[PDB]
Amino acid sequence: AAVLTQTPSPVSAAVGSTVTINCQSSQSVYSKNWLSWFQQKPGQPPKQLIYSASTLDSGVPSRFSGSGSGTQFTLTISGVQCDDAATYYCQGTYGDASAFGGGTEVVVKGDPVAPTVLIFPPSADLVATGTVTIVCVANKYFPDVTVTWEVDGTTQTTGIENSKTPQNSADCTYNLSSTLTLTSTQYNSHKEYTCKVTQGTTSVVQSFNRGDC
Amino acid sequence: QSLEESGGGLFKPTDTLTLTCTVSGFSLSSYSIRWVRQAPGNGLEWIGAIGSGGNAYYTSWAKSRSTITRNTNENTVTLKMTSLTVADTATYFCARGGINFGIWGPGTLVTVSSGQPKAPSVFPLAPCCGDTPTVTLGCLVKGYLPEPVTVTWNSGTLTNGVRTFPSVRQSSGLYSLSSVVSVTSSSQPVTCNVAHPATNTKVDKTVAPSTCSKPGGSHHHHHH
Amino acid sequence: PIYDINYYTSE
Repeated sequence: AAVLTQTPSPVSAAVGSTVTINCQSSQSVYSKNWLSWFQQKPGQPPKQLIYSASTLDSGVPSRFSGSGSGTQFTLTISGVQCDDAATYYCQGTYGDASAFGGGTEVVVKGDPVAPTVLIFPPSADLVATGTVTIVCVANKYFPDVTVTWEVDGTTQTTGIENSKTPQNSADCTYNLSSTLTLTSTQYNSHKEYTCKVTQGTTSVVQSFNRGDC
Repeated sequence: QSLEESGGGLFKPTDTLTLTCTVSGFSLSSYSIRWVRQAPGNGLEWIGAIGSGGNAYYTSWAKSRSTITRNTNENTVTLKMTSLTVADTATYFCARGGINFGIWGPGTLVTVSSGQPKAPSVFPLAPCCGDTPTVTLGCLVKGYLPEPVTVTWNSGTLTNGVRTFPSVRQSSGLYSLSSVVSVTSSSQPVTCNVAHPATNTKVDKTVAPSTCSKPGGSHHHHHH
Repeated sequence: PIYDINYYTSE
């Protein structure tokens, strides 16, 4: 029944600062040093960074260091980079089980970038299905944005779904998809479709008129 | 030294899950094999393991409805878990134990749902006709169950600046996502290659550079 | 030999 408890999530860290993630085991890990650290980025499998408490796995950057023994362990990230945005897990092994900590998400604050915006009308073949989806993308931005949809200038409330890519390994930026779903009848009843992406006081807009496509 | 999970896909509540971990390049007689799962958007959890001598270990919630066995001649380890609930929905990994715990399988997605399987429909994403013509093009992948789909571009030769968004589950229980890629206005056609392993469905779509008709080729879509 | 010594005692 050994349990591992880590630094609460999330950890917000400016590029170049030093991150510390702490991990405490309710019982000593086997032989004091059966403790690994794992890195995971959304949509990818976990990768071991550290095993035996302090041994760097092959190819892992010198930025990472594991320390500790028994019940108390630390992972540090020296001069944290955008590539280090991820969730980190400690993993202990005992006499008759293994376990993982709850994970600590590290969100890396890099240099701000305004989004660009693309909008994509439904193909003829999508309109023919009876249900239209209109796709907006907000590209390469930081910090976070909000998105609205306008139909003939009127802001929508329902039929909107958003999905965000994880932080970019080079520049810390996000990408966002936003979709508006309507019936083909509803779609054909309006002219102008607008995706508006707001980042603080700045807005970027991209539009199409149905009849132009 | 590698592992591969199989047996994932869509299951109904009350069904039994049977995952096989197939190992290569090391002996089961020298290593433990651990099973770990991860619910969508959540943490890693150890389910149980089998040791180098073939005895199993289980977490408290798993013990009474899980069995972990192995076949040393066939290089497999099997996880059997009865009485699936939707909360068992997760990626399931097998991994090679020992102080160096770095070798995992790629994972297999298990979806527990009362919904019926559905293969994705794919639709091209191109800018609305009418502006001056690099361009970003895409495919919308919608109406599928269970996860995952795979999406490549030009059979995987086109990877720079591909953005494939996380899936979103709709109220229907179905999933959708889009993939976009940026290409130079004067480069060859781009095709998204979508696969849905659960239904063995493949869908490829070549994406036009805009919704405008070209003068040449076929003209199967007129305005109405 | 084995690598899962965590699960075993000598005696």
